[PDB]
Amino acid sequence: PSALTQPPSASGSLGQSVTISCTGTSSDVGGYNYVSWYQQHAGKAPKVIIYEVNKRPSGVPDRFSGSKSGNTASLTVSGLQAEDEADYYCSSYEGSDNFVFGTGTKVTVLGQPKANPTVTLFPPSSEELQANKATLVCLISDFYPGAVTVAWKADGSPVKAGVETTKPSKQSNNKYAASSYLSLTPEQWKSHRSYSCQVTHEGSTVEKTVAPTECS
Amino acid sequence: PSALTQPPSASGSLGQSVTISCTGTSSDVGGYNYVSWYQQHAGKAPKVIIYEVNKRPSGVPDRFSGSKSGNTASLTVSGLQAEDEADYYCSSYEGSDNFVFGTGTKVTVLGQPKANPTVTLFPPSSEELQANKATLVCLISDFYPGAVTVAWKADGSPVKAGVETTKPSKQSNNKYAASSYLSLTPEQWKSHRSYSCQVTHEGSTVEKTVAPTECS
Amino acid sequence: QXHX
Repeated sequence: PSALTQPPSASGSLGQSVTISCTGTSSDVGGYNYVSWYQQHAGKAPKVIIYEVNKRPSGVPDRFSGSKSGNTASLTVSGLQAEDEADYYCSSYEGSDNFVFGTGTKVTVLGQPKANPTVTLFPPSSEELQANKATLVCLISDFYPGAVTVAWKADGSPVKAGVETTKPSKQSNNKYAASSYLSLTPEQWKSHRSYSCQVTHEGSTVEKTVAPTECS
Repeated sequence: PSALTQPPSASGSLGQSVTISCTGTSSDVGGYNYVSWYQQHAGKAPKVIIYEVNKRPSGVPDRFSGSKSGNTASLTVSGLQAEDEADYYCSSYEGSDNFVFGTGTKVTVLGQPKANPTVTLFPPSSEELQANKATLVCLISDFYPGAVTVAWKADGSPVKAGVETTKPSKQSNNKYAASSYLSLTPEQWKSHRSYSCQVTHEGSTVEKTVAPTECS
Repeated sequence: QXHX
């Protein structure tokens, strides 16, 4: 039949408001008061923000308001934090114990400050080496936005081969989290002095060097 | 919350029938029928394929099933077909003001051989500590299907409270790669006996454990 | 959803 109409957006700004209408029909959003609103951050599990058009779980953000106007219903997200950058969904009872969901709205929160990456470079630890492999890891983290390049260096002459960068997941903030790795056999590991990892983000480059001299 | 756990990756083939489990934390379960299965596609809405334990709503083919014994609600795709590929969540009504989901499965149809992780844990670098900074990273490498569950522990006590996980990416070997971490301070690092990164990937569960045998 |  139909799947509730929702717009792919709600671009608010830090503090500023945003309200998300979701248009239903007679058959559902018309003749029943069973509208739920979900707050799904990318690939995660969905949570019950609004549960009966307006009314939230005792464990939801103080001002995440909602309503119904006849065939269209809404969510007054008014306390613009950024935690909530996500995909939101509506859902209405209709026929016999049947529930239909929305298209999805993709809320986006603007004028977030530029976060610039914390680069931490890792050397193979003993256990790894006991087995006679030696991988290295460049954890690129806590940044905004999420377009970054990670350039490994053998030493000068770039070791960008055997590399496996694995790009950026928003983390418990809405600040990113990328990784990249080098497979080294301990031989090459004990070959050529220093290695690098150079995370270039929005112009600001960061290069971290590990050398074989530590305490394992 | 996630007070109902699901197999991170659940998979078969065109023909392989696939059972997912939503196991309950709930000292409630049994005093319920209300387990509900929500299938999901890639940038599609959750789609409520099973209601209160047994009953499919219209257009949910009779070969999606629901069963629940003790704590574990269960669902069976009773003859996997291609676009059964999807993230399957489980709801439980719990009371009101509290409507909680499982963490989502992932029905993969295998078109590649299965690949159990290569969980390579790393310990806080010396120079890294040389700044008063202690971060552990648990590079999960080389899995298929691309879904995994990382836990972090210390001294027989789970540490839910310091971690980030990324989201499995496709490496040039069509094998997936994740990261994950526990960023802290030399105090919490130092004051402890062990630090196990645990990782689970359908069936196989591998725990790698580091120790605070630090230098300076 | 739960409703009912």
